[PDB]
Amino acid sequence: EWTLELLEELKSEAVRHFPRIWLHNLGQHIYETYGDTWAGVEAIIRILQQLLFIHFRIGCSH
Amino acid sequence: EWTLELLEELKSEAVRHFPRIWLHNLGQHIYETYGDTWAGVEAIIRILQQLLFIHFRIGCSH
Amino acid sequence: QEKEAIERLKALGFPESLVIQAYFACEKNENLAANFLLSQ
Amino acid sequence: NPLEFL
Ligand SMILES: [Zn+2]
Ligand SMILES: [Zn+2]
Repeated sequence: EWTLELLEELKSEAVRHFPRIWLHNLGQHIYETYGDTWAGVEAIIRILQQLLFIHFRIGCSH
Repeated sequence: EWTLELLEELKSEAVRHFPRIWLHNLGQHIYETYGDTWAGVEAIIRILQQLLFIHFRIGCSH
Repeated sequence: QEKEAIERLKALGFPESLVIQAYFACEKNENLAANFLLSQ
Repeated sequence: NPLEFL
């Protein structure tokens, strides 16, 4: 449950920085690796977090 | 488990942008409000994320 | 075996340190890391 | 020690 509010907070930030084409490819990775199981939601959270930090050190042009 | 890995990533990033004693004092305040329960970990994760996001939106000079 | 993936990723024209970070943040996924790097 | 930063 708490995982869902966290996931919603990551996504709001993520869509400001990542193109829709990349988020679609992320969803495709999560589906093939995890299906629609809850482990997939936790992976998405972890991936978006690390990628956002990697994105900011590179330089956010937004 | 996964929650602790998530928090360790946040703590590593956060310490690059905010003074360590001040983050540490935030942690003591959360400890006073939640004890050793997982709700304390879950609150600080949300707080550290939101602090990082507003920091990057303001402008990270680091 | 996975050093091959990061070398292909570097051959896209990207610094090694960034490539390693993205490749592991994208779990095992070379193509997802590539699409991430090319989106920057 | 998860809430500590030292
Ligand atoms: Zn950005
Ligand atoms: Zn900063």
